[PDB]
Amino acid sequence: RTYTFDQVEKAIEQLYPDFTINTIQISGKGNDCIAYEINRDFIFKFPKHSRGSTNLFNEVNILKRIHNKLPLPIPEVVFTGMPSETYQMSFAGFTKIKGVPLTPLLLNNLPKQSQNQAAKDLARFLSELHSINISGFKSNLVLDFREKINEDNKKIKKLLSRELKGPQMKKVDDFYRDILENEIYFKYYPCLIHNDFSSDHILFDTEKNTICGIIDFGDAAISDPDNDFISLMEDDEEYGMEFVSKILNHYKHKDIPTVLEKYRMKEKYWSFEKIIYGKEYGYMDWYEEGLNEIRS
Ligand SMILES: CN[C@@H]1[C@@H](O)[C@@H](O[C@@H]2[C@@H](O)[C@H](O[C@H]3O[C@H]([C@@H](C)O)[C@@H](O)[C@H](O)[C@H]3N)[C@@H](N)C[C@H]2N)OC[C@]1(C)O
Repeated sequence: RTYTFDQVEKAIEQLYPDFTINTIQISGKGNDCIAYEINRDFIFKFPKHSRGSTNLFNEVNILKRIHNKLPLPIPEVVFTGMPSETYQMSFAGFTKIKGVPLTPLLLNNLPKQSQNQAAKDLARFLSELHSINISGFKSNLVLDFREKINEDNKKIKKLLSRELKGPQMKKVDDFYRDILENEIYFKYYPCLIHNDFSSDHILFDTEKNTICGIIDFGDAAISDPDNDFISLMEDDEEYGMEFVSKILNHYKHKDIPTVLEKYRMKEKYWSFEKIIYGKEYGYMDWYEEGLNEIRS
């Protein structure tokens, strides 16, 4: 699915006739949504497909709830679409947040003082977010990790039966068995997490040299809080392990060794996710890649 500018303008003007669009342009494009910037004050997201539509819904449902409870700015919901055909939510419109993504490059050009400060600021955020009371959220927001794995294991065998020989397939089973036999990946206290906590979603003020917002809650869910630290650890694309080590100290984490153990798993696991996401997105280059990494 893709949208023209006209199409988009119709969608909004329709449910919101007493709201005129002056400037519209594309702020960016994701795997689930295209993001349009309207009047320079708003980000409107349009889903590119049914699953994206569902994430959008959650992002909306979630931001409403945690609106005005966190240390840093997050987006505010202002405009909502309608369910329709296969899409649960047509589109949505959030307030724009001034800022630049705090890319790892940027991060290391800041003086050590502003670096140590951002560490402390993120820790505070993650800390608050993970404290929010989960008793009100409906069950479907609880991501059960053990189910996800089992579900994945099955999708894989379908998709790989006609790609792999007995002795190759037995290595995947071995791998999944080892994950599922390990209690550490599952025995956590669930809480609300961002679940895509990367640099691309951390906004930064070039004047003040301080973090000035957080932004994509499309994947947010009730899950293992360690996931919000792991997403920052990959060395090439995200911040260091060394930087994330500081966040953890201000967050006063009790089991850092466990978190690293989870990272190593997720990193290996990502191979399999490329295959799954690759087939349904479908990026065939994701699918070819994962198939080669697996063979190890
Ligand atoms: C719902 N969509 C999400 C989507 O947001 C995205 O998340 C990325 C994630 O892929 C990246 O992380 C992943 O992808 C990168 C790859 C793109 O270079 C790999 O280097 C890395 O090992 C892997 N963990 C991470 N660096 C940023 C997140 N925002 O990819 C995963 C996803 C589940 O499809």
